[PDB]
Amino acid sequence: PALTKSQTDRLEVLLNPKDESGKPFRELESELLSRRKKDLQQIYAEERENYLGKLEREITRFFVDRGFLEIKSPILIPLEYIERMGIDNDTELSKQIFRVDKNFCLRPMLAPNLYNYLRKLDRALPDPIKIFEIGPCYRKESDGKEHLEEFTMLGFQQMGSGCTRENLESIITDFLNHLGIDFKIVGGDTLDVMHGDLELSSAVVGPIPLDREWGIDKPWIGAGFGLERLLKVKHDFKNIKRAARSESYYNGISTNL
Amino acid sequence: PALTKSQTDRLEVLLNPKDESGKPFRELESELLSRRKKDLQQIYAEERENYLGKLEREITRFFVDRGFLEIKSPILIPLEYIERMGIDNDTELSKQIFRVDKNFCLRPMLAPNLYNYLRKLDRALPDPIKIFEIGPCYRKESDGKEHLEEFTMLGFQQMGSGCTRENLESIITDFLNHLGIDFKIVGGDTLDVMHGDLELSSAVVGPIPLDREWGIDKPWIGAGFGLERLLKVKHDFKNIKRAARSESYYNGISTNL
Ligand SMILES: Nc1ncnc2c1ncn2[C@@H]1O[C@H](COP(=O)(O)OP(=O)(O)OP(=O)(O)O)[C@@H](O)[C@H]1O
Ligand SMILES: Nc1ncnc2c1ncn2[C@@H]1O[C@H](COP(=O)(O)OP(=O)(O)OP(=O)(O)O)[C@@H](O)[C@H]1O
Ligand SMILES: N[C@@H](Cc1csc2ccccc12)C(=O)O
Ligand SMILES: N[C@@H](Cc1csc2ccccc12)C(=O)O
Ligand SMILES: [Mg+2]
Ligand SMILES: [Mg+2]
Ligand SMILES: [Mg+2]
Ligand SMILES: [Mg+2]
Ligand SMILES: [Mg+2]
Ligand SMILES: [Mg+2]
Repeated sequence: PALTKSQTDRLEVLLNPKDESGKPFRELESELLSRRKKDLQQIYAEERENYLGKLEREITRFFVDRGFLEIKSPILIPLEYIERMGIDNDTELSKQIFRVDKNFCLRPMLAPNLYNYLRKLDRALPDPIKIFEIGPCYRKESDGKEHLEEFTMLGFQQMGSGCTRENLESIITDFLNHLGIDFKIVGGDTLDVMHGDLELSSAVVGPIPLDREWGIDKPWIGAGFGLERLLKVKHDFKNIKRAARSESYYNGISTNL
Repeated sequence: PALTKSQTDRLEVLLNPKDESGKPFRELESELLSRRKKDLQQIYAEERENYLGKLEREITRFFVDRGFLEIKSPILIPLEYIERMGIDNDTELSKQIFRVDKNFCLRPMLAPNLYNYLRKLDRALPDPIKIFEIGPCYRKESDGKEHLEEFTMLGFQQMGSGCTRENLESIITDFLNHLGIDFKIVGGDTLDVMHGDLELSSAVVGPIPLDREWGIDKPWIGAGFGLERLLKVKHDFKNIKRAARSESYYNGISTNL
């Protein structure tokens, strides 16, 4: 007979994008279970690397080799940083903040910490100043197809000379062509890097009025990329949860076998 | 005249371990400022890697090469995981938890997530099962010399065959000798890896009664290492804050120049 909706959901959990009727549910499930176990066995036998960790290391190598300084800043940040970013109750992000204690929150973005590093490093480093960070960011989200509440962001910034829209688009282009990800750029200037209807990045060509609140008075360019969305596109995951920090999926493979 | 306590504090911020009277504060400060700027310039010109990120990549390579599977699990975990770990109000850790919303918290440890992966991977992977994770952990702490509220932990576990105290001590020994860190092991069995009076790790030889609550019924060995404490020892930092995710220090160098 026909597969139930619940049975189809179960199979889709076990179904990989590269997988290719009269067979009952138990046979279809048994076949997929066998395939997914072998996938995990192959990873365990060979590379043993996590997709998220591996992507972070690859992105790190890319930006270090292009002269960007690797930053590891706090994930737990002051609540005042959020207000200082021009985030008031009349914006969407104000309601998306994970508050911790009275004075802190989980960072929903990388810009405040990177802003602070630009200002401080300006007193020590030659022009131009190039920095980047990869790490966890947190936002309360209502959706679940393209959004995670716990995700990983790449953020990079260049300050001083060479901060043009052309140079920014060049870095973005080299980056995504390096990863093998198809894209289009749509758009101080605010640009969005799109994969179909999926936003991979928001990019900015400074200066912008916000800079003054952070002690920045130089031209700058930068962008923020979601690593899970990059993984989702590269590995053709139907749902972004396959690319997340998770106990339910490893490298897009269901751990409930 | 004599340096004030405040002036000495200022200098100690700028002072590096490898640095070597009648000179006034302003001269001493100016000399150190010049040295620290050059240090940052040298990093920026050459390697451009963050110590914490670099250590994580080195540790990752070590365990992957020895057959351990790289795990990236959620940092935001259910509060029930804490209770299930046998953490009640009569223990110290109960008061150290960063609570988020009503049902979640920032993980103070890696064991609950690694426990879950051991159980799930047992249905797919051959014996023995070897996994590890590196990532942020959070604990409210009263001290500040050897403790951070936001820190990074290495956790590894092996389940099944070869789970002996000897094998556990062998992995620990090879690991720390690889990093070039002096240590002594002091001590199911609970072992502590010490550097002088500083605890680098707590290690465990299972099985332990707690395993049943997590669906584990096999022998296992494992340990948890603090990456910032490893950095502190390796780079001879006087205060652990020099090794933390920070806006005040980069690779042990003050960013307030
Ligand atoms: N909840 C989330 N889950 C996964 N990735 C995210 C999330 N929020 C943002 N990102 C990624 O971070 C990048 C930069 O953050 P930004 O604030 O510009 O996103 P956004 O415009 O809020 O995204 P969206 O419009 O899709 O909600 C985005 O391009 C996206 O790839
Ligand atoms: N607050 C902290 N800051 C930095 N590192 C930590 C912190 N708490 C734990 N660690 C590291 O994690 C490892 C394993 O965690 P564990 O719970 O065994 O530590 P602990 O016994 O609470 O440490 P301590 O006794 O020093 O407070 C420790 O050996 C330590 O290196
Ligand atoms: N608004 C997001 C993404 C972003 C846009 S420009 C930019 C420059 C540096 C880091 C992040 C970003 C953030 O602040 O993380
Ligand atoms: N209690 C700490 C450290 C630890 C001891 S054995 C162990 C095995 C795996 C992961 C972590 C640990 C934790 O749960 O993270
Ligand atoms: Mg959004
Ligand atoms: Mg958007
Ligand atoms: Mg955007
Ligand atoms: Mg403790
Ligand atoms: Mg202890
Ligand atoms: Mg301990």
